[PDB]
Amino acid sequence: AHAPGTDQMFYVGTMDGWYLDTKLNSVAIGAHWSCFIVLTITTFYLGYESWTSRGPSKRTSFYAGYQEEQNLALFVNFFAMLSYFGKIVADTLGHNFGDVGPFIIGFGNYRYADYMLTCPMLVYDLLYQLRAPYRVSCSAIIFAILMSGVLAEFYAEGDPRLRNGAYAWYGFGCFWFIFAYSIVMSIVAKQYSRLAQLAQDTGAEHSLHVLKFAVFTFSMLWILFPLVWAICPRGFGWIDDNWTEVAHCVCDIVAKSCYGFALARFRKTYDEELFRLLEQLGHD
Amino acid sequence: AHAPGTDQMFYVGTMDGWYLDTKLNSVAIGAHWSCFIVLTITTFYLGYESWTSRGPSKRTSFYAGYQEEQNLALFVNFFAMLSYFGKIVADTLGHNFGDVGPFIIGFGNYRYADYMLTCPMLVYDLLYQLRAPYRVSCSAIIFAILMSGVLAEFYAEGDPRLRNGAYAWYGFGCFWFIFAYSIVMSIVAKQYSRLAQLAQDTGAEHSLHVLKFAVFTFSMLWILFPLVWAICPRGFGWIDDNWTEVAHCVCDIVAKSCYGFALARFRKTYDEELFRLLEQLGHD
Amino acid sequence: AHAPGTDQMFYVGTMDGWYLDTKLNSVAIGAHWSCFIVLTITTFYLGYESWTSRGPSKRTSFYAGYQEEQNLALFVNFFAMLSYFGKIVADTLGHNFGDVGPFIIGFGNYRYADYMLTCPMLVYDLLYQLRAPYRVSCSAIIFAILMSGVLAEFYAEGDPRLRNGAYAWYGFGCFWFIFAYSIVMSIVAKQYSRLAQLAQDTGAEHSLHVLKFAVFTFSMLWILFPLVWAICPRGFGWIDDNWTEVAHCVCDIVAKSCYGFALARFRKTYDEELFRLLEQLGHD
Ligand SMILES: CCCCCCCC/C=C/CCCCCCCC(=O)OC[C@H](COP(=O)(O)OCCN)OC(=O)CCCCCCC/C=C/CCCCCCCC
Ligand SMILES: CCCCCCCC/C=C/CCCCCCCC(=O)OC[C@H](COP(=O)(O)OCCN)OC(=O)CCCCCCC/C=C/CCCCCCCC
Ligand SMILES: CCCCCCCC/C=C/CCCCCCCC(=O)OC[C@H](COP(=O)(O)OCCN)OC(=O)CCCCCCC/C=C/CCCCCCCC
Ligand SMILES: *C/C=C(C)/C=C/C=C(C)/C=C/C1=C(C)CCCC1(C)C
Ligand SMILES: *C/C=C(C)/C=C/C=C(C)/C=C/C1=C(C)CCCC1(C)C
Ligand SMILES: *C/C=C(C)/C=C/C=C(C)/C=C/C1=C(C)CCCC1(C)C
Repeated sequence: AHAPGTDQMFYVGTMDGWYLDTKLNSVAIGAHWSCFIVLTITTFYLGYESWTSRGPSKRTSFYAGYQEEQNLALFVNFFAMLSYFGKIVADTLGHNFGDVGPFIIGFGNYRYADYMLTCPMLVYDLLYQLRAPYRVSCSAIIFAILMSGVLAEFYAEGDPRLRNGAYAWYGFGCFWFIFAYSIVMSIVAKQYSRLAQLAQDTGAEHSLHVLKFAVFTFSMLWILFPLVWAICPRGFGWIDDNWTEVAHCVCDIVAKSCYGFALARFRKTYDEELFRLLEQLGHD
Repeated sequence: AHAPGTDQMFYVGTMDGWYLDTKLNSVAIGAHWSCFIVLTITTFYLGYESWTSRGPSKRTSFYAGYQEEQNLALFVNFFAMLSYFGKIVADTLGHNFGDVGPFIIGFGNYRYADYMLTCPMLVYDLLYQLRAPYRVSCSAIIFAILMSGVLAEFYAEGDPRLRNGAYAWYGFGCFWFIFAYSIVMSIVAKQYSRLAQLAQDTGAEHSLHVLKFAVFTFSMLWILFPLVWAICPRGFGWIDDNWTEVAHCVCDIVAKSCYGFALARFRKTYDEELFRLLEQLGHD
Repeated sequence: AHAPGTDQMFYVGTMDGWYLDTKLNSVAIGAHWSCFIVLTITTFYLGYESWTSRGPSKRTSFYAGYQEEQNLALFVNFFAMLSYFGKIVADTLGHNFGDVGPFIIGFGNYRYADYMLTCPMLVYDLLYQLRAPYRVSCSAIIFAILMSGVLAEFYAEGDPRLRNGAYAWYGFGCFWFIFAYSIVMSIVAKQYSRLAQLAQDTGAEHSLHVLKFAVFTFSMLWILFPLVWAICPRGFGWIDDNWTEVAHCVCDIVAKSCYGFALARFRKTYDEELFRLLEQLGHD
């Protein structure tokens, strides 16, 4: 696209940039391949667990089939895998893939477009494991945050005269994210405290460690994406391009693969009375 | 974009128009600022009410947290605020924002793209207050109507040879809107009549006035948007550009801020028996 | 859009192609008109049935109003009609409509963009009639399949150097589709077998034929779209353009109009005990 006052051509958000040669080196391609392989493996494992998923009483034939919330995390991984497959194709075809082409929600040819479909699922699943209140609201807040990030990317990659708008959108996102983060942490802490005071002088003591570790670590590890934005060329620029791709791949692996594996481990050790305690949690 | 048979350049739906200088005067900018401020204030107030929301029995700790339908209206305002924030940034950066750039659902850089995410929420919330039937169906109809409006905008702002298609889409939308409007009015009337015959010789007589006023006024006041389309330059052209922005800001304020404030007022006076009557309404 | 190394201009995904003259002959226009008329008729009939829809006990006033799953199929037809109306306008205005213009989910100006909104509804409705498990999961799989098809279309209609990516995406879609197809067939078979062993020595024997025919035929007839893709110019090229439009119109008619009519016929003959059997089906 052309801009007034200059002859420079800007390829962001246009089909012209879709046909440009790729700007990535071998490191980014290797990171994309590794993330795709890991996501495929985790998707297959979660699908296998969902198929052979007896209930907490180990009596229901298809427990995840009738109560599909247990499949929610699986969905994330599956869609995440899709969001990487296209990337892989790009590195095989040698054409540009960064912030060019059509805007499709759930497809990661834009920086935060793929997260806009899976992040609410992640927040809902994390809050649902403790039967916490304010599940859909946090998902809506996260959806708005990712929309703000997408607009920040559009403003950052465009005409220089409209560069400060990127910072403005980033600030908006950060403000609301801080609010949501604090709320989520408080809610999680309260819920876990109640669970700890419900399981006193009672078994299932080992599974509580796994649940606590998973929920707390994978709720606190969401600060990585704003820090990456701060250090990427859109911010300070401490790490150049082709290294923010590796950082995003590592963040996606930690946020999705490890979280799904932790939930799979937790669902393999809990039993009826802990399920009843979890049900009692969401009653007050 | 270029068009056959002419050298004229059309900037609708392109990234070229995203970098163009703004066409708005100070009045439209002031209207955008006022609407953003009002939406921010209402979002904060609704969030505060949702946090300190005891149930109708005034016993539940987090009533809106576990039954999140009460938060629905809040969501609208929040997203509406987002849809204006970007607009604000545009007026600060001095670049064009009308029907240019990427197409993101829920972002108001296109005329009716932002309404496509919040209008079904508004219809569902309005029909849910009376426990009325046909809630999701009306939301789907409204979603289709806003899609028709978006396509009408695309046809209107494009090549002149394809201008009549705008009118065609407008007609489609109007037809279905008339159908939905009649259906909604009938349903609301019937439900309120039943409520009036359920609360006879019973208290809670003051809150019925507030509920009736809110539901009836904010269901009838949806005719304003087709009239604005009729009088805007896309239709007759009685009011020029930079004044349809003020009209849309006023319509958004009335449809969202006042509706949320009215529901907040209603939820502050009703009690257990009116809640039981509302539950009895959705049983037949 | 321009591509490096050549002066050829590619109109896919651009606003430039929106203003180009139409490439369709009279046969494609007639097929579009026939499909639009059929979808309009079925939408009106399904709306009439939904309005005058007594329950299985023939006692509830608005059965579909309070339990809106019965309206789900109707929604499909309605949206399908919208997806054709715009097409009709294009043939009246004489401008290009194939894979050009804005990308709107649910609007069929791209090949598989309209199916991405109605196909999950179709899968959920088909699996819900037997109270089968894994309803939302199959809908998500189908949504991913249609996204893969859309990306395949983008790669196929673009620069020749990036043509093999179309095949790659097609393969991805086919793989996952095969998985989903097998799963769906197995589930349906098991559910129907249980229903057959629940209605033994019991009436409602005529409605079982209609249910079996509808579910089995309209689950098996989903293989037509991959075969059309295989034989269309994007694949082997056995049938040229302007004949894949007729094939897609016929496939849409069979998949939506006939399915809705079959469900309407089935809902006109079943009664209380078959409803209780259907409820018993989803319990194990
Ligand atoms: C603006 C965007 C905000 C996004 C906020 C939402 C974030 C995502 C929320 C995910 C919600 C859960 C998705 C899966 C639904 C599964 C629910 C379910 O199976 O149970 C519900 C219910 C109760 O069954 P039980 O009694 O447990 O059965 C036991 C008897 N054998 O049964 C049903 O399945 C009824 C259907 C309810 C769900 C209907 C489908 C809703 C789908 C919504 C979209 C989900 C994806 C959201 C993606 C967002 C991308 C922007
Ligand atoms: C083609 C688009 C058509 C759009 C049609 C839909 C319009 C919007 C409809 C909004 C539906 C309501 C959204 C909020 C869901 C909250 C429901 C809820 O909290 O209760 C449901 C249920 C029952 O709980 P109770 O028994 O009341 O709890 C008491 C025990 N302590 O609990 C649950 O939350 C289960 C989850 C159900 C909801 C799952 C999430 C669904 C989200 C769908 C998308 C919503 C946004 C739609 C935006 C549309 C934009 C195009
Ligand atoms: C990533 C995309 C994956 C898509 C997966 C989802 C595929 C579509 C699933 C469709 C789910 C059903 C849609 C219609 C919801 C209607 C449910 C309903 O009416 O009952 C639910 C419930 C129970 O009522 P009963 O007790 O039966 O009432 C009897 C008392 N008189 O009541 C409610 O309506 C509560 C609200 C629940 C539904 C909330 C709305 C959810 C809308 C989700 C989006 C649907 C469209 C999806 C389009 C997908 C396009 C990508
Ligand atoms: C699997 C992916 C996950 C969990 C992604 C999470 C992403 C965020 C929490 C992103 C946050 C952002 C901001 C707070 C500010 C603006 C930009 C973002 C998108 C990096
Ligand atoms: C907060 C915003 C609200 C409630 C918006 C409501 C908008 C409408 C009812 C719009 C209707 C339209 C038509 C009936 C015809 C075609 C164009 C529209 C979009 C103006
Ligand atoms: C009403 C429309 C319906 C039921 C459409 C169904 C479409 C499919 C099952 C399409 C499948 C595809 C693949 C399996 C591979 C890639 C391309 C598609 C989109 C043709």
